[PDB]
Amino acid sequence: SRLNRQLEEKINDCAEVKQELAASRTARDAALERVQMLEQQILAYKDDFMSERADRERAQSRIQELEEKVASLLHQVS
Amino acid sequence: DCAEVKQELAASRTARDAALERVQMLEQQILAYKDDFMSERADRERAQSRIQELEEKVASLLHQVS
Amino acid sequence: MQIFVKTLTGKTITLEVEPSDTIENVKAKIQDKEGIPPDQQRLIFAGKQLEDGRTLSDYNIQKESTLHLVLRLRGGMQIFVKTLTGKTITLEVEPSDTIENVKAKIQDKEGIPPDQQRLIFAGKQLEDGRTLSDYNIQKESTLHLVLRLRGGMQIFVKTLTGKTITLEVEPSDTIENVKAKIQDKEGIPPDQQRLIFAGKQLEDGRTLSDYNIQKESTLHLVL
Repeated sequence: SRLNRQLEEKINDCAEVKQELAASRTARDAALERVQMLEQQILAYKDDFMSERADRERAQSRIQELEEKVASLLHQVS
Repeated sequence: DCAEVKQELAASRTARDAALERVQMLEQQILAYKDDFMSERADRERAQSRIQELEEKVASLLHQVS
Repeated sequence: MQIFVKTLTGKTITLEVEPSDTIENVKAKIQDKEGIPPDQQRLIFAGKQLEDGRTLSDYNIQKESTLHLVLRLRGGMQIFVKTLTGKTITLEVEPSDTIENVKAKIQDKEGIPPDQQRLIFAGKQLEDGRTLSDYNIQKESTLHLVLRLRGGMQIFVKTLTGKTITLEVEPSDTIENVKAKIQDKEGIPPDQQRLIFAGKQLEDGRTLSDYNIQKESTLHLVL
């Protein structure tokens, strides 16, 4: 049973540094993926702002129209 | 004593750290845009209040000139 | 099959789906399991923003696959709640929302329990049963909030120092949120306080109806 010994030896050869490398790669790529996701979050919040600005502009337009109507009805006191 | 694997390990850790810093500044930008949203929403709410006011005014004036 | 959904907040929700499920249905399940409206959800797989009309198989989403959830600050429809103090509250709603749901949103935003709320639209007090569409509550339409000082169900809680305190609750309230009410009124943080009723420890997942705790029932608080 030499191949068993060789198996254990191959598994244990720089095993600690190898496992460290694996875990480290996992952490690294987790961080990078989180970077991508945060960028997506940026995009999303940006979209939200665009929508709010749109609705705010609409509301302001409505305000203008209502002020015009008010001025008109104030004119009609003659 | 497996120095190459150590090399790759150091590289991986460096990349990890850099990625984390980038994450930090990304957090900053996110909070910025969120703040923009909140402010815009505030102004929107004010605008809606003014709309309600002007609507009541129009109703009243229509009640008068009638 | 089951899939996973990863959020920026670290949480990884586990969902039970079929390949023929639409993205819309998946978002509905995320809603049932997290309380987030579908139109405020953005699902990402393979770098693609998933479209609600497409299915999971259309994006080759296999078993044990992982989607990414990005949350939006606003949905497609907002309504405005007007209180007597002037501050115009803004609510993210969908036309399918019942009035109880709206009151739940007002609760999540302002802390005021639904049974202490009184919503009036166009001079008519809104009933908890009907939906927003039922009252023709269109986008940006304004409701009016009337406050109630007390709800329908009160329970009392005794501290280990002999001091008892009242509490406005509902039969659906979990022990966690009861601990939150104790946290607001008295100040005791949820992780330090242990709630005891019927000679047993109260778990943070069980509702008040789970222990069938009726009105005017006294709970014993320890730490």
